[PDB]
Amino acid sequence: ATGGYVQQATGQASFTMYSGCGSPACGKAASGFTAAINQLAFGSAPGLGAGDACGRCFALTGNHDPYSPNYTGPFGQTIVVKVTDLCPVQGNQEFCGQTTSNPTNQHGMPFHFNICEDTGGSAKFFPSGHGALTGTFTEVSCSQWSGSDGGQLWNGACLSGETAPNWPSTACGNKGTAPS
Ligand SMILES: OC[C@H]1O[C@@H](O[C@H]2[C@H](O)[C@@H](O)[C@H](O[C@H]3[C@H](O)[C@@H](O)[C@H](O[C@H]4[C@H](O)[C@@H](O)[C@H](O[C@H]5[C@H](O)[C@@H](O)[C@@H](O)O[C@@H]5CO)O[C@@H]4CO)O[C@@H]3CO)O[C@@H]2CO)[C@H](O)[C@@H](O)[C@@H]1O
Ligand SMILES: OC[C@H]1O[C@@H](O[C@H]2[C@H](O)[C@@H](O)[C@H](O[C@H]3[C@H](O)[C@@H](O)[C@H](O[C@H]4[C@H](O)[C@@H](O)[C@H](O[C@H]5[C@H](O)[C@@H](O)[C@H](O)O[C@@H]5CO)O[C@@H]4CO)O[C@@H]3CO)O[C@@H]2CO)[C@H](O)[C@@H](O)[C@@H]1O
Ligand SMILES: CC(CCO)CCO
Ligand SMILES: CC(CCO)CCO
Ligand SMILES: CC(CCO)CCO
Ligand SMILES: CC(CCO)CCO
Ligand SMILES: CC(CCO)CCO
Repeated sequence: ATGGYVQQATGQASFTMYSGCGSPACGKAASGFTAAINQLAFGSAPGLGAGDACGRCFALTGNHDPYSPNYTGPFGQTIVVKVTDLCPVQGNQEFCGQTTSNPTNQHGMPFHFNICEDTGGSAKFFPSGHGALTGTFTEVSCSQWSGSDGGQLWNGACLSGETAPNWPSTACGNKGTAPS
């Protein structure tokens, strides 16, 4: 893929929650559930704007708590998020530190979704007392996602993944070079 980013429609991921996604890396926020995806999958770097993950919708399913591996539920609900943001390698190595040298994070996962609290996704996805999970993701039509996109924050903002074909088909396009 352009830039050496690692971008696939379905796979295994870890999951955490974060807040403050009103000025996200794609340059448009959204009112439905949203997430940041790890940098290696996002397709950009801090400051460079939108990458090719932008606007794509994914069904996320948490099925394991790696910090308490004998917990077997209840988990949260499967949710559909729209990717609006970038979870950078910097400062977030445990979960978002996938790079060309180390394509899996500390939980052995090649992808990570950081689900934004601001529009409620994390409240549905994480059971009380279990704020970090592993499980699966699958790219789905954004017709399965509920919400509306926000206005552009800056020129070149992009959420065109919302109607593009599944990865590895492209949409917004990658910027720069994959983290190494
Ligand atoms: O006018 C000059 C030129 O501007 C071009 O637009 C600029 C724009 O001015 C600038 O504001 C914009 O900045 C983006 C930046 O590109 C993007 O990487 C950044 O993404 C952040 C995001 O806001 C955070 O939510 C996210 O938080 C993470 C935490 O940092 C992390 O610790 C962890 O908790 O995980 C969080 C995410 O889960 O970090 C992201 C990555 O840093 O957002 C900025 C604000 O939107 O950049 C654009 C593009 O360069 C314009 O295109 C051009 O035409 C014009 O001439
Ligand atoms: O960088 C990405 C993103 O991170 C967000 O912050 C994350 C952070 O990165 C994670 O490390 C953190 O993970 C914590 C879990 O949310 C939390 O549920 C888990 O709690 C454990 C607890 O530590 C553990 O000791 C406890 O064990 C109990 C057993 O389960 C019981 O059976 C037994 O009886 O008793 C023991 C002792 O109590 O289990 C629980 C559940 O597993 O701890 C993790 C480590 O602290 O999650 C954060 C939120 O997602 C950050 O918000 C974002 O800004 C950032 O972008
Ligand atoms: C203002 C939020 C969306 C409201 O629907 C953006 C994330 O903070
Ligand atoms: C200089 C940045 C914007 C600061 O608001 C973008 C490039 O990192
Ligand atoms: C405000 C929460 C639910 C609204 O019904 C999340 C949406 O931001
Ligand atoms: C990137 C925005 C930050 C808002 O807090 C400014 C440009 O719209
Ligand atoms: C950028 C487009 C993908 C082209 O196949 C999306 C059109 O909305």
